[PDB]
Amino acid sequence: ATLKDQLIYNLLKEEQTPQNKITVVGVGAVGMACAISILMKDLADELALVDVIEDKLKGEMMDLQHGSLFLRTPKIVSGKDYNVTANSKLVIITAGARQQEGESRLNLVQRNVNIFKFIIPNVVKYSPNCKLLIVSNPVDILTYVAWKISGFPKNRVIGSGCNLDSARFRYLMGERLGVHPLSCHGWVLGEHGDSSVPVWSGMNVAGVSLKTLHPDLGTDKDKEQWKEVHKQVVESAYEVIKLKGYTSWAIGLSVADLAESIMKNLRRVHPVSTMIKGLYGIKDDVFLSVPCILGQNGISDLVKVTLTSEEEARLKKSADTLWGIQKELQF
Amino acid sequence: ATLKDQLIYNLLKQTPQNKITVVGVGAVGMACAISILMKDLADELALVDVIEDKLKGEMMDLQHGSLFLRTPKIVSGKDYNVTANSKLVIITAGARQQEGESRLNLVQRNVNIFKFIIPNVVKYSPNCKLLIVSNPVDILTYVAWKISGFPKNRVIGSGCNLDSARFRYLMGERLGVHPLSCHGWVLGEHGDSSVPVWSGMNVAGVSLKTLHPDLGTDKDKEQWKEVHKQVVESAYEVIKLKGYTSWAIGLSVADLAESIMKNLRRVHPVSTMIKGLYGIKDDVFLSVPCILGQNGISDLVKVTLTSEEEARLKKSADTLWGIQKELQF
Amino acid sequence: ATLKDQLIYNLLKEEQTPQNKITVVGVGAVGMACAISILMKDLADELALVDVIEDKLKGEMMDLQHGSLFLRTPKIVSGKDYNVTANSKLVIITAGARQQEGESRLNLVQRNVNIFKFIIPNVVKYSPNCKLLIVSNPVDILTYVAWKISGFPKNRVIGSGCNLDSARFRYLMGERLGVHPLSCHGWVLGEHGDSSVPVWSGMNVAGVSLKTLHPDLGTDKDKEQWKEVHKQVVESAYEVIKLKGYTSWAIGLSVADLAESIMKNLRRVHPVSTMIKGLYGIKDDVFLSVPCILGQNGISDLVKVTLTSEEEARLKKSADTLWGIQKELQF
Amino acid sequence: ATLKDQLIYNLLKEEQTPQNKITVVGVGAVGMACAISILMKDLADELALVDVIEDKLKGEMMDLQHGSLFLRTPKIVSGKDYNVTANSKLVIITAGARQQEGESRLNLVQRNVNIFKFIIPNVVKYSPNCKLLIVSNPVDILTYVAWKISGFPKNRVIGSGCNLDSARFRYLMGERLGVHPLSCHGWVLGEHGDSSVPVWSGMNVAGVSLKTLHPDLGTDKDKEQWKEVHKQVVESAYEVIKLKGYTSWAIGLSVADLAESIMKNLRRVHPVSTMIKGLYGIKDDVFLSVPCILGQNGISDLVKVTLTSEEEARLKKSADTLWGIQKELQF
Ligand SMILES: NS(=O)(=O)c1ccc(Cc2c(-c3ccc(F)c(F)c3)nn(-c3nc(C(=O)O)cs3)c2O)cc1
Ligand SMILES: NS(=O)(=O)c1ccc(Cc2c(-c3ccc(F)c(F)c3)nn(-c3nc(C(=O)O)cs3)c2O)cc1
Ligand SMILES: NS(=O)(=O)c1ccc(Cc2c(-c3ccc(F)c(F)c3)nn(-c3nc(C(=O)O)cs3)c2O)cc1
Ligand SMILES: NS(=O)(=O)c1ccc(Cc2c(-c3ccc(F)c(F)c3)nn(-c3nc(C(=O)O)cs3)c2O)cc1
Ligand SMILES: NS(=O)(=O)c1ccc(Cc2c(-c3ccc(F)c(F)c3)nn(-c3nc(C(=O)O)cs3)c2O)cc1
Ligand SMILES: NS(=O)(=O)c1ccc(Cc2c(-c3ccc(F)c(F)c3)nn(-c3nc(C(=O)O)cs3)c2O)cc1
Repeated sequence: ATLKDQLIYNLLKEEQTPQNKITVVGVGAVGMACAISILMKDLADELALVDVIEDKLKGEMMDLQHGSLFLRTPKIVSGKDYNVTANSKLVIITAGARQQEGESRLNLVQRNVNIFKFIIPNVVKYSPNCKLLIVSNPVDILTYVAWKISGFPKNRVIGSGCNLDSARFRYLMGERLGVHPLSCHGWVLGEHGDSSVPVWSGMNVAGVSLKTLHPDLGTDKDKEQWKEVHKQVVESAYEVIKLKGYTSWAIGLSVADLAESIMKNLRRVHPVSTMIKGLYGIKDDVFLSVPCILGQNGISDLVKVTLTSEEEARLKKSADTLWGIQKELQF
Repeated sequence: ATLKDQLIYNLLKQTPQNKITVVGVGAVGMACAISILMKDLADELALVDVIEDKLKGEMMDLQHGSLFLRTPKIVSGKDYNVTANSKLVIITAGARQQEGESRLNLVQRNVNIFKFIIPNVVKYSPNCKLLIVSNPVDILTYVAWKISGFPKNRVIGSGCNLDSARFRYLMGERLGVHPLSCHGWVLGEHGDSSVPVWSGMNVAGVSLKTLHPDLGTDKDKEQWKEVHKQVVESAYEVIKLKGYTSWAIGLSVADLAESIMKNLRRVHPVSTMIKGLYGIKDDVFLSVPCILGQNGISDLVKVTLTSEEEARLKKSADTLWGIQKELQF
Repeated sequence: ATLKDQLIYNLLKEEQTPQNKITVVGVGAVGMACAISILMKDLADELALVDVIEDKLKGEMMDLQHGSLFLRTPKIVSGKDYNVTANSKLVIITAGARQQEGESRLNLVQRNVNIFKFIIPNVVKYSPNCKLLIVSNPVDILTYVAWKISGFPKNRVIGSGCNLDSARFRYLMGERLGVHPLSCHGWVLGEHGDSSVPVWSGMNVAGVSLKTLHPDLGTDKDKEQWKEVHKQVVESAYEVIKLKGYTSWAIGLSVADLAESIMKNLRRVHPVSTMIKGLYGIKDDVFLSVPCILGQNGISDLVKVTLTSEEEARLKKSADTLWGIQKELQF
Repeated sequence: ATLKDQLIYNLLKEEQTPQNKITVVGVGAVGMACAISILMKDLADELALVDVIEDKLKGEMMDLQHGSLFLRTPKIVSGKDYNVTANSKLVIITAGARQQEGESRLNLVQRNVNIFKFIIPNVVKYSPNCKLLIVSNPVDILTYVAWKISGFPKNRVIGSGCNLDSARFRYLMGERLGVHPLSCHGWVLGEHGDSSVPVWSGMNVAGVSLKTLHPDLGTDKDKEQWKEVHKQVVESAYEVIKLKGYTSWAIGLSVADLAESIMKNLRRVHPVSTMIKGLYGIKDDVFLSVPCILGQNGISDLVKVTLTSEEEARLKKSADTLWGIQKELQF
């Protein structure tokens, strides 16, 4: 008789798979911010971490494990071998190079496409029925790449896209109006990057159109220069990188927001990277952000946002830029 | 008429009500910050450090996640006026021991840092609770207590709250039980010299020491003493592997902040002025189980200790005082 | 040498005042649904319950106390004496009269005046600086009654108003569209219940106005009968009363959401009943729902919603009717 | 060309089973307290309610649905037909008759057998892999009844047992000591109600045995009368029933805590009713509360608490009494 069997009588001898497992690939600052945010939101019964830097991977895993008393995720594992990711409902990809001070996310394409050619087939091997949530940059291009490599249906390949750009826009609109961002509504669509599109025509508080109240909203003639709010959204990651070297907390919270809608099947609307072929006359297989209904099958529906002619032209410009990159990739 | 004034009619033009300050925006301070934010413990969070670009960037990165949070004001600055009217001020700033440096010299460097920080915290929040997280935490909790002039109930060290959480994690892994249902206390000094109180280790009120009398001894064939060895060594291991520890101490500290801010009167093993107990006759802070709430430490539990356990706490007190009596304030 | 003193060393005895205390007046089904919802949202460090039926009051308190292990509100108190309510940040009133067969609305409101002439001065005595949240019906008139008796400034007297009517609207819109109500936006304003006003222009998903897409929205010429959504907002409450005898759960959750914005100083926008003289075309001291910014000082600001001629006229007709009753009340 | 189709482009027809579904059977006060507590803890992605009182059932469902905006459980359904319960992970049974004037315990139990013969086969048909959590009283005997009728293995038939008795004990110990109940530890085992057994040896704060500190603990000689804490557990419930008519909130919260451990696979330890044959000299098919490890598959393990001879004899006497009733039941 050991202490454990003196103390505990066992009824059930058998291993069951987890019901709500999430994997995070990449344990850099973005991956770990996604991991802690998901842990504190009680979204998973198992969290797996994967990376190729084996000591940092084990250290991050242990540091999370040591906080288990304070969490409700009873199993946290890690390994360089993708077998640790088996049976995941949601696999969040954050691995890859990140942009340095002043560098475009679009400058990361060659490196991160090559990294994805290794990661995605291994994720798909061990969790053939997962949803993929791509966070690595440039996220629109890499969501297309993950879709092409995985062979998944496009509903199950979701880019974090402009969920964060829209959150930043709502934060800045809240600061100008003195209203919590939850009650400030406004969308930034298109590329998660320099060509994103602020949809002035949809901005509102309590269903009151700000453009109807202020017809010059967003234009160069605007005495209040609201276009500067979108400029600040575009420049946000650059400013934060210049100041602290990288960004992590806001994208971790944005990714956890997306994970909550997926894992809890909420059917909330988020601007995420998806194929927009068939909207706005676009015929190319281009991925960028539009508002999507998110739940347990990933993206089940696209919202058809009415755009002004100027907003639509900007969105088509974003799509042209991204498709010019995406069309040249070779698999 | 601005857009704002067309949209919004103003009824009227306050002091922070449930504010927390984190001093130091290294990995520990920011893990404390994110854990406090995702537990909705504060209506205002202030960050302070002296590295101004890093500080502003950390503040901005948190602010950009505001849509996903329920803490409507996040502020920062090198000037301590940003900390005014904090209920709880969490100190994580400090130097790390460098190659070759004596323990006394590292502590003295952190005394010198605290001589800048603590008076400024006290100026702007004279009625706060101070929660010291910086290492070596038991000595730096004494340092903060001396400099602040606060009563001992309002100066708390994070102490062995995390050591105990690690113990309960490791015990749960051995037994196949969640750590919430695995009870055991690690007391005394944080880190190397901590004391596992084997008599208190239990599941469902069943004493493991009574079931297994070799528990905690070297002759134990099951080597349960290895659980405490790993409480000590797993910290070193994380530091070797990833460079530092952050997430578990953030969650531990948010645990403590919850009991204080919500006045819960939960018991935690935190570092408190222990002069009077266990034959200890010096001004030293060690971890014992403390009742935590809105006035800080209001009460503590008098754990019955074996002869050997008591002697370990007294030896620790002697060691800490040996360093403290040499410090230059 | 008591067990307690053997076990516990006391460091100090200092008189504690709660920092985040809430009182609920009335422990009928509505009051208790508000209480359980506030407890399970961790909004208060002390909950006080008050009512005039002493046995029921004590029983409810005891039943909640027995669940303390599962909560993070360490003190729950109750009594018929208002001294238990001292130093509340927020006092929620759910008590008041039941209308009798044959009794005029004026006479019913006068009985509530007489009941509130007891309740409200006792609340004010013990928590002079609280916000008052009136949930008792008829809520818009009773919010006026509480404001008059309390002598509080407008910002600190709030009626729950159309907060639940709007939540019902968003639920019903989400059911039609297959979208979570969080992502379905729409506002019901004016009087709570029968005479409320659905603001069709503000009904939207992702900033897309349903009225713009579908100009017959809200009219009798609408083949999809979207007007029926607001008919159901009005009628679904009668239906719940017919089926189970009363409503409780949804108003409890509604009220807890208002309490969250107030207690956490969020400055979220809610349609609650506020003193609307000088705004929205009205000239009398009446309370109606409009979107209000809620936080630690109660209503600090409100949103000026652009209304159609018909909507404006309905709010004005409501104001005339409320003032017609209020001017005959005896305080 | 419907408004929904103008607004929303559908990608995905298919609809999956809910993945984290809970059913509550019985929509009396206990069942609805369980329902609201499970909803406010975000434990389920679908909640089903079943009862045979069809109007009350529909009313309760609608009242919860109207609070959807404030919840993260996107589907709430109800019906008399058990097809609404399909694919539940957890089925909570609160239905049953109360003991009437002049009624023997045997005949009350038999009336509840007759009720469970309708319920349990229908629950099993539609969720053959669920855990059954029996809350109906007398709970230890009705857990046996559910087990016999369902044919389920003992790990998937759980009685709420002494979980709330123990929570009450910890509340009362916290009141005496001035410590939150979370930091007061102590176990009430055996039969729920009058015959339950306070295990004095395990009562502790911070691992400090109160029995070792205060050897008279739990004896008649105790000057502090700690025995009366257990008497109060046995009677505070009768007291709540006397004062408000029934108990509900504390049950609802304690059942939601059980459900959290099961749905999140936490492997926390709870004192619940489980098949105890083979322990403490018991040789009959009887259910009593012992500390059990709860998770995805129900009860996976039991803690073998060390009992005094007196304590063990009390459990054996309970077992003899329960079997004396059970052996006379007609299935
Ligand atoms: N031979 S091996 O198996 O050791 C191996 C295979 C693949 C890679 C590619 C690779 C990965 C990577 C691969 C898989 C993961 F699961 C993962 F999390 C990350 N990150 N990364 C870089 N990261 C940065 C940064 O600044 O973070 C700059 S380059 C990179 O170049 C490397 C080694
Ligand atoms: N003249 S000044 O205003 O620029 C100024 C005043 C005080 C100090 C002291 C000081 C602080 C410090 C001071 C206040 C804070 F709020 C705070 F968070 C941290 N950190 N630190 C060091 N930290 C490390 C590490 O390894 O992290 C190594 S030295 C240090 O030497 C410096 C400058
Ligand atoms: N009783 S005492 O106050 O004198 C005292 C406490 C702790 C230690 C050792 C010690 C130190 C440390 C490092 C360099 C020094 F110069 C120094 F004085 C102390 N950091 N640290 C950490 N613990 C963690 C964790 O995650 O648990 C991360 S770092 C730890 O356990 C010694 C003495
Ligand atoms: N603008 S006003 O203040 O004049 C006004 C407010 C409300 C009503 C009708 C009314 C009443 C009511 C009850 C007792 C009375 F004596 C009384 F006059 C009215 N209860 N109630 C409810 N609403 C719900 C729900 O769940 O929404 C459950 S009951 C409702 O909609 C009329 C006028
Ligand atoms: N023909 S029918 O469909 O209308 C129908 C079928 C089965 C039953 C059995 C049944 C139920 C019952 C059945 C299923 C549930 F889901 C449920 F929640 C409760 N309660 N109950 C009684 N309850 C009491 C009390 O004193 O409460 C006294 S008899 C009883 O006799 C009835 C009707
Ligand atoms: N071991 S056993 O299964 O035979 C058994 C269980 C329970 C009782 C006493 C008992 C009964 C009860 C007893 C006999 C009946 F015929 C019956 F219908 C109900 N209800 N109840 C309640 N407890 C609460 C609370 O909130 O704790 C509210 S009611 C309670 O404590 C005796 C034996």
